[PDB]
Formats: sequence, structure tokens, C-alpha cells
Amino acid sequence: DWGYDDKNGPEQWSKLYPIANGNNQSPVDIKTSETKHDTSLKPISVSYNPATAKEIINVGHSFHVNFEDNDNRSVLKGGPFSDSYRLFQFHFHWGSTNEHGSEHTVDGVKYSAELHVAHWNSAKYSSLAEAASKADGLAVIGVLMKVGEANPKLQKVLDALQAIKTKGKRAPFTNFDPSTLLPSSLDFWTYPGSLTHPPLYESVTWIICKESISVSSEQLAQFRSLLSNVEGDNAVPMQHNNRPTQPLKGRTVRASF
Ligand SMILES: NS(=O)(=O)c1cccc(NC(=O)NCCNCc2ccc(Br)cc2O)c1
Ligand SMILES: [Zn+2]
Repeated sequence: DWGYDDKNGPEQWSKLYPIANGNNQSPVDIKTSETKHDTSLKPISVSYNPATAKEIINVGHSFHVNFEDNDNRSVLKGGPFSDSYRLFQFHFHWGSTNEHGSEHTVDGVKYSAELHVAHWNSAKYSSLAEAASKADGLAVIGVLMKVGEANPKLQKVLDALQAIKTKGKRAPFTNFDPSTLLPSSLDFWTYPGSLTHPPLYESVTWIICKESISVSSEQLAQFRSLLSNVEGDNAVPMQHNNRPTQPLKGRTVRASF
């Protein structure tokens, strides 16, 4: 039983998941004076098929938009990778108020939310289940979301939430290309890290975009109005779901720019 409350939250996760104190934990604070530019990093290349969009689900602590992952219709390539990675999900993290909510921070600056677009290594592994615990198994793009003007690209996502208000509800979510949510520039930082919540596997190559995307105060309010309880129980809004940043433990954050 993990969550984001005071008793089951990030600071207690290590009791059930000792890897929470590991050497490749995420998120991290990116100190830009300590990043190392790497001339070998190629540009990020995403090519997603909107027909792979499948379902939106309320998972209690968050909501997920999942994608069909039976073939290479929707892939991420380039950057630090020599393998192609298959899209399987995107989701967001947010905080209790606008002042925080992102997971990664840049030079100590906290943003209001963060988008995660997750992929698994289909060149090397046969399924997400096999890839999920492998050091080279997962690739996640993180986009920092800065509070400001309403972001119209979020519209379909936001409009879908009324059908998945409570824990366990799910609905079709089709014909959507999440590359439309990415910033204009794909300049990025990369470092070896982990899932940011249990099971916290140290299996993620992180791709953190330099450019933020916008989100309005009211759009964030829609996230926070999702309910963590099951239908019929007392309503418990999903106020936050961002993990604090974790020690780099000697890792190097590389920059593509
Ligand atoms: N971008 S991220 O915030 O680091 C991120 C991306 C993907 C997954 C998670 N963590 C969870 O889903 N934890 C709950 C278990 N749900 C089942 C399950 C699904 C996928 C994977 Br892989 C492992 C796994 O056990 C975090
Ligand atoms: Zn995430």
C-alpha cells in the first residue's frame, strides 16, 4: 500500500521498496553548470501512430493513457539510443498548488506539472513485463509544464477525465498522437534513472526536454479534481503525485545542446 500521503508516501517507500534508496533513483535536480555536453547524442526522433491510442484509466494516484504496443507503429529513436523504443503510455504528475508539481527540477526550480511519455525496448525484449526491470528496458520523455496560458493540445485529455472520475474507471481513448504534446524544440538532458514511484525499478533512460510546455491554473485544477476513491465512497481529490528529487550519487546528466 503505497501512495503520496504522509503515511504511505515517498519518504516511507523504502520500507517496502528498498531500491528507493538506490544509486539510480529519479527524479533528480538538473544542475546546468554540472551537465556535460555530449557530441555523440543524436536528435530525438518520435514517430507515433494515432491509431495506437487505446484507453484512459484512473489508477487512484494518477491517470494513464495507454497505447497498443503489439508492433512498432509508435516508436522513439535517436538521442542516446541505438535501439528503437515502443510507446506504451503517457501520464502527468502535479502538485497541491501551482508552486510545485513537477518531478524533475532544473537548477532548483520547481514547475507546476510534468508530462511523462513512456516507452519500452522492443529491440531487445519481447514485452513491457520483460523490459520493465532491465537497465536498458525503458525510455521516458519528461516535459516540464510551466503554469501560464491554457494549452489547447491538452483538450482531448482534459475532456476525457469526466468519464474516469473515480478509481478504477476506464474508457476508450482513441486517435491521438501524443507527440503533439511535446515542445517545439527537442533539445534534451539525459541520465540513467528509475521509475519515479513503486516499484521504482532502475530501468529508465530519462530524456528531459529543455523547453517547457504551458498549462493553465484551471487545467491543473482539472487534474486535482480527479478522485482517488472508488465510486460511492467519500470523495478524495488527487491533490498531488510528484516524488521529491533524489541524490545523483555520482551520475552524470548529459546535454544534447
Ligand atoms: N514515467 S514514470 O513516473 O517513472 C513510470 C512509468 C511507468 C510506470 C511507472 N510506475 C508504475 O506504474 N507503478 C505501479 C505499478 N503498475 C504496474 C507497472 C506498470 C509499468 C511498469 Br514499467 C512497471 C509496473 O509495475 C512509473
Ligand atoms: Zn511519471
